[PDB]
Amino acid sequence: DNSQVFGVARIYASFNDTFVHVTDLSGKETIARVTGGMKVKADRDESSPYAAMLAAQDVAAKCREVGITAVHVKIRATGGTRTKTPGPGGQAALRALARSGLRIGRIEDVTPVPSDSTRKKGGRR
Amino acid sequence: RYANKRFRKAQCPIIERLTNSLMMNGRNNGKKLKAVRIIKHTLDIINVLTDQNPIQVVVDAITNTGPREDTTRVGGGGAARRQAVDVSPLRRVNQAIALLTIGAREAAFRNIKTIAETLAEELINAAKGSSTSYAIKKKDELERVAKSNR
RNA sequence: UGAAAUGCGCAGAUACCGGGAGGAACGCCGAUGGCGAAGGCAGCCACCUGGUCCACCCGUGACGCUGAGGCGCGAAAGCGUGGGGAGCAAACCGGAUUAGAUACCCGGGUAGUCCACGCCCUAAACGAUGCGCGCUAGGUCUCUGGGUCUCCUGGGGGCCGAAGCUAACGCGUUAAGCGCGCCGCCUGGGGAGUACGGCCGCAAGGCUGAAACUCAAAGGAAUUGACGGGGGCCCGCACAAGCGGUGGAGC
Repeated sequence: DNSQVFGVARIYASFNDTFVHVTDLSGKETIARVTGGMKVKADRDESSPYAAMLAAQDVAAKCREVGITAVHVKIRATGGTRTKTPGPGGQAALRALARSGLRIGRIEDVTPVPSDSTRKKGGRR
Repeated sequence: RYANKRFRKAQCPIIERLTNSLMMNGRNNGKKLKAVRIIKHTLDIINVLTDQNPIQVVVDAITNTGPREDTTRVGGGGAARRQAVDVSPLRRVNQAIALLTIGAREAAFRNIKTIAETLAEELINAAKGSSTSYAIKKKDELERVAKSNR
C-alpha cells in the first residue's frame, strides 16, 4: 500500500508451526504468513522447516509490494520440524529471509520467558 | 571408471571415429561384420529416402540425442534428492549412441534382413530436421526431469 | 516414537497476540577462572559477617606445632510440625517393546524436590594423597598484590620436567623427593560392616565391632594376545559405469 522499505520481521517458531509477520519500523504488521497460510496441511505444513521456508518467503514477497527492502529479524521461541532435512525449523525461516531479497540487518533472539507462569507438562520441568 | 578411454580406429568408409563407436553399439557377440553392414546399409537408406548425405544426418541425430543435463540421486539428510547435473561431453556421446541403438531396436519396423532399416529410420527421426523418435524422447525426458528439481 | 499407542483437542486444543497469578531456577559474562576447613558456594541491590594475600617493617618478644576423648559444622536421600507446590518426579496408573518387561521408550502421577523450626550424619564426604616446618634444576600458561612493570618479586591454580622416589602407572618447590614433630589408620580372601553387647536416633538407621566355619587365594600395575552404528590413509569387478544373465517356461 504505502511503501515502507525498512521494517521488522518476527519469526515465531514452535514445534507445531512457524509464523512470520513483517512489520514497520513502528511495529504495526504489514503482512504475515505461516505454514497454514500456504496450502499445506496440519502436520507437515505446520512445522516442517520447508514450510517455515515457504512462509518466510511468502512473507517477504508480500512485503516486497509494500516496498520493503531492509528488515530486522526477531526470533521468538524454538521449534522446527520432524522432516529429514536438518529442520532447525526456525533457521530455515531465518535463511529464507536472507535470501528472499530483503537485506537482513540483524537476527535477534528475544524468546520470551515466563517468570514462572504455571507448571509445564510434556515431560518438561 | 571402467577404464581409460581407448581410441577407436576411424571408420573404413568415412574415416569417422564416432561412426565406429556407433557401430560398436550395434554389434553384439563381436559380430563386427554384421554390425558394420547394418550401419552401412542404413546409410544407403538415408541416401535414397533422404537427399542428404548420411554422415551429416547421423551426426545431427546424435546432437539431438545428447542430454545436456541429467539427474543423479544423492542422499540428503532426508530422502535421496535427485540432484540435477551437467553431463560430461564424453558421457553425452555414450548415452546418445546407446539410446539411438536402443530406440532403433525399439522400432516396430523390421526392415532389411536385419535391423538396418530401424537404424536408418531412427537416425532420420532423430535429426531435428526431424527431432522425434524414441531416442529423442529419452533425451528430452531426462532434461525435463532435471531442472524440474532445479 | 525406531515405528507406534496411551493422551490432549469442536465444552475449540496445537500454532499466534495481549493481560494476570504462582512456584522454582538464575542464560550471556563463565574460564582451561575464583572463594571456603570440608560439605560446598554463581541474576542484581543493600545491611550484617568469616577467611585471605601484598607493601611498610612500625609494635609484642617463642606467645610455637600437633592434637586422644569433647564441641561444632557436615552433599543427597530420609524423619517430625507447619507452610508452599510452577516444572520435575521413587511409588503408583496407563501406552508400547518383548518369548516374558514387574525395565529401558511414550502419557500421566503421589511422596519428594522449595521455606521455616527441629532431627538424621551418611557418601566414589576423592587429590581415593592427615597437619606444620625446613631443604632439593628449571621451563610454560594462568588468577590476585607489589616493583625500578618488554621483567623481577609474594600468594594461589594448571601443564611439562632436574635430582630423587615408585612394583609399575606415575609423583617431581601445589612431592608420592630429602628430613623432623604430632594425630588417625592397615596386618590374606569369604563369612561381614554381619552376630552379640553398648552408645546415639522419633524412625529409617548410625558409631563401635567379632567368632565358628571355609578358601589358596583375594589383590595392584604393567606385557603379549584374543575379544568388543571412532578417526586418517589405501586396495580388490567391492560399489558405481556398462554389456550379458539367473529368478518366469520346458527340459
